[PDB]
Amino acid sequence: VQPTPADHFTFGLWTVGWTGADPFGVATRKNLDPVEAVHKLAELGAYGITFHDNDLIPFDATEAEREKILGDFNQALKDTGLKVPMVTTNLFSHPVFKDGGFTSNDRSIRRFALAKVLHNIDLAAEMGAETFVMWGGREGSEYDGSKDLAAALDRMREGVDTAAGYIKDKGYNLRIALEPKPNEPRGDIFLPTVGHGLAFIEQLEHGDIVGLNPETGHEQMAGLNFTHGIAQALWAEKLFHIDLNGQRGIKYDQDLVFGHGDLTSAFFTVDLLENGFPNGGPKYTGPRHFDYKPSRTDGYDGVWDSAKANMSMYLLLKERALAFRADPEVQEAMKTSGVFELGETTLNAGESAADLMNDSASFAGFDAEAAAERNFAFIRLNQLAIEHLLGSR
Amino acid sequence: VQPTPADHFTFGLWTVGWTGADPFGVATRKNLDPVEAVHKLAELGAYGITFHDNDLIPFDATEAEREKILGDFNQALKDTGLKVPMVTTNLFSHPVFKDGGFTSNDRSIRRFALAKVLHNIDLAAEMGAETFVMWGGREGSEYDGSKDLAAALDRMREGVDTAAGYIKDKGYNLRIALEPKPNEPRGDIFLPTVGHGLAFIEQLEHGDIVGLNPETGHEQMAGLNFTHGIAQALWAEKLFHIDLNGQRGIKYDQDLVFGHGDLTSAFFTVDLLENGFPNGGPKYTGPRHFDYKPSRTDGYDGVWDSAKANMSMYLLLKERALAFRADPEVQEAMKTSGVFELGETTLNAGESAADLMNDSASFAGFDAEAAAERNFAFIRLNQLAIEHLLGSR
Amino acid sequence: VQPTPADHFTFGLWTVGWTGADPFGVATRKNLDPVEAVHKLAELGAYGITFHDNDLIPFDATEAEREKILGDFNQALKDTGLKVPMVTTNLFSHPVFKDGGFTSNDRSIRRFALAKVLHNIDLAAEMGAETFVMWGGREGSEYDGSKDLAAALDRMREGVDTAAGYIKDKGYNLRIALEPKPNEPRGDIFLPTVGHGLAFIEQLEHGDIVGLNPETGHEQMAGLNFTHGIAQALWAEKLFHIDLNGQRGIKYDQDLVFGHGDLTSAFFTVDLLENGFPNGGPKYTGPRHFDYKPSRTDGYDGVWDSAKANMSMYLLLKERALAFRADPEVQEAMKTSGVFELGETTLNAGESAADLMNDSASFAGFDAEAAAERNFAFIRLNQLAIEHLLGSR
Amino acid sequence: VQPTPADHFTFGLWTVGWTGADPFGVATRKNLDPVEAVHKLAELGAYGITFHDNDLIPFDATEAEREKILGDFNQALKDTGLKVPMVTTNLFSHPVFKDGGFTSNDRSIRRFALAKVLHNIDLAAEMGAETFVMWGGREGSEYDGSKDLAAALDRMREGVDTAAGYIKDKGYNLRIALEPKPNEPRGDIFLPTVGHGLAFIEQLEHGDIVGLNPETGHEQMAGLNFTHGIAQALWAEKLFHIDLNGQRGIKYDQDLVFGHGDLTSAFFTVDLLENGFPNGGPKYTGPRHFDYKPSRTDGYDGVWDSAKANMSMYLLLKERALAFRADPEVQEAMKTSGVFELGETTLNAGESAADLMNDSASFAGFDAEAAAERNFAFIRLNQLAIEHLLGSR
Ligand SMILES: [Al+3]
Ligand SMILES: [Al+3]
Ligand SMILES: [Al+3]
Ligand SMILES: [Al+3]
Repeated sequence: VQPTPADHFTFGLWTVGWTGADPFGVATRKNLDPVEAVHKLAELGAYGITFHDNDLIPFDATEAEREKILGDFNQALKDTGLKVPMVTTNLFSHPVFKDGGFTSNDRSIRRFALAKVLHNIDLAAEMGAETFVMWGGREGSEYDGSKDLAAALDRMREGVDTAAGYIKDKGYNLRIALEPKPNEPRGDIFLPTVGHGLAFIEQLEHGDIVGLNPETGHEQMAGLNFTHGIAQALWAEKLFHIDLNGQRGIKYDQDLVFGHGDLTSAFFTVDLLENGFPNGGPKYTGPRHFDYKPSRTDGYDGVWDSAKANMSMYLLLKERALAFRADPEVQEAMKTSGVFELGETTLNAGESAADLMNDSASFAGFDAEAAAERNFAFIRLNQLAIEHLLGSR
Repeated sequence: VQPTPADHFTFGLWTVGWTGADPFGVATRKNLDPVEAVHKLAELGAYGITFHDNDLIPFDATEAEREKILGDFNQALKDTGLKVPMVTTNLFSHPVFKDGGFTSNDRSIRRFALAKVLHNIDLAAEMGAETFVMWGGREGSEYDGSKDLAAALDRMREGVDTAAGYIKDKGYNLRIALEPKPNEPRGDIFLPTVGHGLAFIEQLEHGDIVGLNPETGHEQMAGLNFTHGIAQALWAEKLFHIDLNGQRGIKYDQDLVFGHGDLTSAFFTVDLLENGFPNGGPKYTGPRHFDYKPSRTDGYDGVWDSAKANMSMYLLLKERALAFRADPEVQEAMKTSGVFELGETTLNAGESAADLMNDSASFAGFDAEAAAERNFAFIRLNQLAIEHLLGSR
Repeated sequence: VQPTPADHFTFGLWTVGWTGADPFGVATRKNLDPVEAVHKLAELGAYGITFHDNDLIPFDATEAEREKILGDFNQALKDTGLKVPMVTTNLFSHPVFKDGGFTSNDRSIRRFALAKVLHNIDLAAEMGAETFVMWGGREGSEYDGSKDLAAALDRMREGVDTAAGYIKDKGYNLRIALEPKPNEPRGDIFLPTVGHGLAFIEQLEHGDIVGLNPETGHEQMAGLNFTHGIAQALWAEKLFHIDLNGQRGIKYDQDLVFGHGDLTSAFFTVDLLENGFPNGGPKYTGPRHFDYKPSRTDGYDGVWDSAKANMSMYLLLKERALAFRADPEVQEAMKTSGVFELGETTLNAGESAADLMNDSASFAGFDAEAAAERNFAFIRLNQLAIEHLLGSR
Repeated sequence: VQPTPADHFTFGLWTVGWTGADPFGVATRKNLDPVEAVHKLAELGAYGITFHDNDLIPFDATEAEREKILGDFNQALKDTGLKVPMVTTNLFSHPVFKDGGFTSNDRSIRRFALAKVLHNIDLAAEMGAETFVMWGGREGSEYDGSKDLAAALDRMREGVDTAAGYIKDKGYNLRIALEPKPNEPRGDIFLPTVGHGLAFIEQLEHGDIVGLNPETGHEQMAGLNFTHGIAQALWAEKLFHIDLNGQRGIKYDQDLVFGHGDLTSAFFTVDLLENGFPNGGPKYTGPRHFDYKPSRTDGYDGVWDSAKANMSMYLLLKERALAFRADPEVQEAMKTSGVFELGETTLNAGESAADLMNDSASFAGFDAEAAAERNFAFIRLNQLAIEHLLGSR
């Protein structure tokens, strides 16, 4: 398994560029130059690279420096052919965003954050990004009395709808993807899980161009099923982008390589992205974006090892996932457990609530005790998946 | 603090009626007769009682027995004046619901579950319930390959929309409230948090009459902020009912008395239900339903102690919450932290995205470093709330 | 992968006999005859069977019944060749044990629990068991003021020391294994994790014959690394028994098949059991016991499938973990990362504290920034391990 | 509530000196001069101050600088009267400690870490500290194959025993306190909880002078009951120090003010520290040390407010916990629940195992169903405690 650009593997500049400062220590690696990052990613088989405005252009850079940076960055894209499919804004590192960007209690920080986003959409358009991600990492609180909870959501809506109207107004070919996170850096973040994010989009004026950017480790921090969560987003037509990594449990965000966290969950994630639904339905066709960090204990050889590892993990899982579904023993196990039977409507074509109510066979003369003897054989069906995962079938 | 019917304290028949069988042992108390339950609740100052169809009428009861039970149950309501504000269906105890009601892989169980719900709506209407709760406790899986995740949500939609159309069709004055739960009894339940529940309602044909029934302990099982979660439901106009109890951490569901779990969170929950939002907005006007279980170590004196305790806890918190907001030191602390400033729109009346972009004062000439020096004083504001909670101010 | 009695797979009678009742619903399966379990387990490759006194002999059994039941069970054992390596006592099911056995607040109850345990030591002795397990499931509290925590540990000690002294006195070849568990059925359980279990053993008069019985799921219920916990028990030579199962996060105890929870963790537990420590150390040589529950969704084919799945899972992980450590590339990766270097003593032979502080090479002239450049290459070692787990190497 | 030096409130220099940098953003506050901290802490009622060698003396400090800094700090101490009860070492910040100090895989690094600790014992000795804390923050792994777990505990033991022997050898009046932590900065940390800390002490050659330094938040990070964990440390006479702060669940370490996390748990920790065990037992008599961080949202008034809030929180809980145990109703409730009864030995004076099994009253003729009727009334005791906490009694 060697990745190729058709695999659609994209990586953020901040992933491989992560130098190692954590909350208990300083950087263990030297800064990575962005041009070197592009050359190196391209050589590993990456299709694209993504970034945050301040990942490339310093917060204080002059207009001269911005243009110098962009010129060399664009030259490296040209030299390699790496695309830039998603752009995002840093609304969390500088001290001004300590209470948030869009939901900052201070009004002058809310306008500064939103103006920073609007300018960044212009850069997104210019780079040819299809997706603009919004991760509201400082939107939230440590204490419950800190915020007017209704005002926080009106202010979040205002920012997202202003940005959305702006795209529509300039006719940029871009969609906004919100990225939910339960906590860290705030004690509680607004729109904590896939569900809150999706619910919030339905209250928006320009909801039609706003979708989601779920991250594996983020839903796992609330102990949620990531395949269940992305299935709902997909079902709603709202899975616009995805961030893949590993998390081992509810604890700080680890950002491990995809597959180095909950492996069985990683397998079924890949089955849903690659294979879709057993009875048919929607499919995710976007880039497979790795949002992780190379462990601070490792040197630059480990940084490129880790980038490679993300792509290998995905291709090994993909392989096992295609052999699993293709397996006739598996298809028959699925049929026994009622996987395809769930696809049939409960009601008959034209049957009404009254009809079903008044159908003695479905209720009054129904044998509940006979119906309960059914062996769904979910254990055996799970054993078949693990055996394909273990490369034993 | 003595509760009165105007307090709107409702209790489920299964709460006080919980006999003590848990996963590791049998019942430690004798069955509680439902007529005795009504008489006793009414005497404690409860306004209403709620139940599950099989809490009152056995699954196997004949038509004769159903009518006998209802006649005595209605007589006790009459004798005491307790209302019945919410009715729900048991779609989880009998062995036929082992894979779920509405999302059961077996089609004949899906029709049986839905017919059971339709008949129960008819009883809800007859009792004068305003709300019909749907807790899909067996909808989900232990293993990821068990279900077609898109089919599971189409089947969930079908059941809820059939039930919704049925109410609309008979002109019952009822709303459906969905009750999200992350896990237990299933390893993963569909619509795990407030957010998934709200997102799901926007995909429904008859969404207009479907809202939520959040439970304190349920959101706390995913480590979520219950006040944040109910704030979003309220903001969306979807908080139709609420279940109050205590949970101490991510572990099995405890169902403790309200206030016996996360006390500081209980305080702010009460502040939101009683006081609403600091800048004004929506308010929750429904019943304050206690969904808990009296600890199995205690006898029937403890059962009535626990019921009383729920109402006392709420009234003590209420008191502290009204004194907290009324306090001029607190109102000034709030003003300093920007609680009211969050209420102001980011944009000026008529300002456009372009206008804000091109306003040098909000971006190009903005002093980010000056703006970052603001002491939001969130610590001090939190210390004032705890001091009111501790009854020291 | 075909298990043979040489593998030492032991099963509890309660595992495959679990009937399917949980907190939200009734049993989905009929009771399992003990004779049948013995015969079925012997035909799958099991080595032995374990039980709780009440799994076999009802609480209320008359003497005649006890003899009968035991006659039936010993016959089965004689007929099949199964061993009985561990025997345990139920101090959790009867309503009298609602506050614990040993740490019950009621003294008369404490005395009955210990009496119930002493009698069970005789039985364990008679069955030829090597290990006697103590799972204090009801020892704990829901509320912090319910117990005097110093007196609960004194009471616990009294119980365990009385049982240990009695073993020594009777000259039985039995060791006690304490089984830690953090919560469920109680809100908080005493001796919640392997460390708390080991700490307590050191305060016991007869701690020489007292050790641990860690269970996979229990440790994962507190979010701890099961492999690290059994390494500490092994290290102190206190790993007397082990309970293998699966758990998919911090939630209710799932009791899934071994390997059906966290797969990589399972993989590394099998490497520790089979391969021991990279530098040498104690090795675990007891039964590999599965304490799980066949999902309640599955009927009786599922029950024997799930029993089988345990042993298959173990044998597949073992194949992989043996291949993993035998690989030259893996051994090279381990050397590079300093796995072997960890085994060298920090100090030199007869080097003292004063000798080392004084040594300029070690401190005063130690080049900290050049030392910090070492690429530990832990990511690459982890990728190598996963690739062996997926059977791609 | 005004703290006085008699209260023994100690603060780390790093607590109020925390600058606000975290994993997603830069410092929000300027560095705090050590002299100022000392003077500010003395004016608020602090009793003492603690530090890490590098909080005070930079890593690269020349000798002249070290003398200067120490001259400045001892002057402050002399001027204010503050004590220095605990001194600790930073084995986590420099990039050389990326794999740990004591359990680093690199031997040269292990030797530097121990050398760095030995030198710091001299300094601790010179400052007049009673306790020397060891927080092994980088001891652990992200991945399961990174370490030989038996060799990591040998390496740890070597380090701690070398330090302990050296103390004994120099005749210093210092005790070592090990500080357990489950995760962060590493994915898994060695000796993760109070039980694991206590277990390890028992395998040490000089364990007589080695004890624990439990922190509130750390134990809550694994979801454990902090009050139960310090009761076990107390019970074994191993509670040498304590770190008080707040944590709002299983997530990143928050370091909130003491009482700003789980309030009821805090309440019961203060009852244990102040009131001791209901039946008598050891009492904790050391410093009440706050290891927290002023939220990064707050400016310097917030910093002194947060320092103040710690001591106010402690004094309010103490007032309440003293009132709680003095209440006649509460004492009556405790008797009823068997709190005092737990303290009576299970066996009778000179009663043996054989004596008890033989006793018909205790076993053979014990009426288990009548015993089971006892109403323990734990809910009512809990309601009583909360009412004292809320100041309504
Ligand atoms: Al991301
Ligand atoms: Al409920
Ligand atoms: Al077990
Ligand atoms: Al500390």
